[PDB]
Amino acid sequence: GAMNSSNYAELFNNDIKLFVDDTNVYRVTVHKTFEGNVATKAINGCIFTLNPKTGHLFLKIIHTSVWAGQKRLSQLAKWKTAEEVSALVRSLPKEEQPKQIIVTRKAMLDPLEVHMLDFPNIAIRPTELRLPFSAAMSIDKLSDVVMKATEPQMVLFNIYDDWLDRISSYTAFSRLTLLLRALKTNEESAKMILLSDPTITIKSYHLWPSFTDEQWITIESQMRDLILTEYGRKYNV
Amino acid sequence: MNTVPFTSAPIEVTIGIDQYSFNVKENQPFHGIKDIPIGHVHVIHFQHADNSSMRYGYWFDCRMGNFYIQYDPKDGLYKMMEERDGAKFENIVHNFKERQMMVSYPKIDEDDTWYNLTEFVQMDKIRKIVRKDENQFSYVDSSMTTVQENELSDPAHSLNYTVINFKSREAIRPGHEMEDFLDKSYYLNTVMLQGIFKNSSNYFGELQFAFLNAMFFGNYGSSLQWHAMIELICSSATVPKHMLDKLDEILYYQIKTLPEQYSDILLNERVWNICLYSSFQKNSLHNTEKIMENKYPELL
Repeated sequence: GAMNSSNYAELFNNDIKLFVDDTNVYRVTVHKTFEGNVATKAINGCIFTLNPKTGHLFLKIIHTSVWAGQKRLSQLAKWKTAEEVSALVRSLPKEEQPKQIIVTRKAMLDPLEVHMLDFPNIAIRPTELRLPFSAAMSIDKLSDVVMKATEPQMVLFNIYDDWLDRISSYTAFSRLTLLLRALKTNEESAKMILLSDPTITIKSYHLWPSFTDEQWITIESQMRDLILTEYGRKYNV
Repeated sequence: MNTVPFTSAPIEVTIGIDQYSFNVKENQPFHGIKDIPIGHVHVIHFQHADNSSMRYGYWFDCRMGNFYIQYDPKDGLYKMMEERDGAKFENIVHNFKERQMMVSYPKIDEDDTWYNLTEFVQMDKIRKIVRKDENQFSYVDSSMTTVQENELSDPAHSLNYTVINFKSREAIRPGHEMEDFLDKSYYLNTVMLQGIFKNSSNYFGELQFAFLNAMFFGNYGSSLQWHAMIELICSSATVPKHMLDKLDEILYYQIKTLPEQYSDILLNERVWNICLYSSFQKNSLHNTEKIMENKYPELL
């Protein structure tokens, strides 16, 4: 059933599983028209499909062309997500197919179940975790590939860079969710924390800076401080 | 007018005949039911006074044979049997009628209720749902599970309703996932009507039989089937106008007949609110909507 705080270690066992987050699939700007009505303009989106054990990210870019002449776009976006996750599963060799797919939003359960009827042994699960994967588009290299896309594209990343050389999957996922939660809460302040020291760069083949083990401890502390600072500003506490 | 004689009534029991019911005392001189209208299926049903567990009963058509009830003290129930000797059966009935030991099927001339509840119900379709080919009548009780309930345990004693499952390969064409899930017209019209049932009359027969088993026996699997067959039509954007009009008549009489005090156990809030207020057919069931709003406004 539901993935929660109780069954958290399950994310890092040897059963292949993917998180699917659909938050950034259908993205719009809202604007006034000449006549003073309101219209939307879609921008490119993405499906965030992540293996929390290995860090493998299957970023399916959703080009604005897929919405052209379609109605009920917020509904269609869930079904398009499920269609693309199903296509990704069918594309993987049998031994790479997930045994579980965890959706971050309960509205994805029916669309994904119906697209995966051909895979009755792949469990489709919701989660009680509040995961910050909406903030993926705060990672400059992910935002850049999404915005530059001129057609539907799949781009593969390792969202943990080389961290698993030094830390466990549990710790890498904890670091990732902390960084994304900070970027979600105060993007400008989070990015300043990450880029503040010019001597620490992002490798061409990485998403995040090349921090030493001691620098990651400082960065993680600064991210926790940002989140607490913002909670105090929000609630006047 | 046909007759179902009773050998005796050795245990105190509430006897149903269609929508009617009569209390019989232990060793009361009761010898059956006369003046049963020819042209319809009927159900004769029982609830023991000393053990209201197992409601049970028999579906039958007096056109298909001469049927009588006899209590079996070994198996502890009233059993339907067929009498193959015509002249013996006629002479037993004549004696019991002359001694006025039979209740009369209490049909009011103006009253079409039983026709309205059984319009599409055929004994030959009942005998395929309830499989016991050596009898011309069909035993149903409160505890019998459906083939669908059994999938999710003795298959000889199951209710073989047609399996309806909205999240199944049968309901969803590969490539039309969103289409078929949000609009069940494919599943209703091609799979169910053209494919399995062959016509709307057979589909309505099974829907009507499910309701009656739910109502008369409190058979939970039958209630599930009745609601699934309603939901399948109401969740289809494309339904023949004659089927929508007939469904509104079918459901109106079913809601009319339901005991007010069983609405909490026999009506599914989600299905009825979806069918009357959200579905493609929310404006197609005017008579049913009006009786539901006036009789069960709490459920809605």
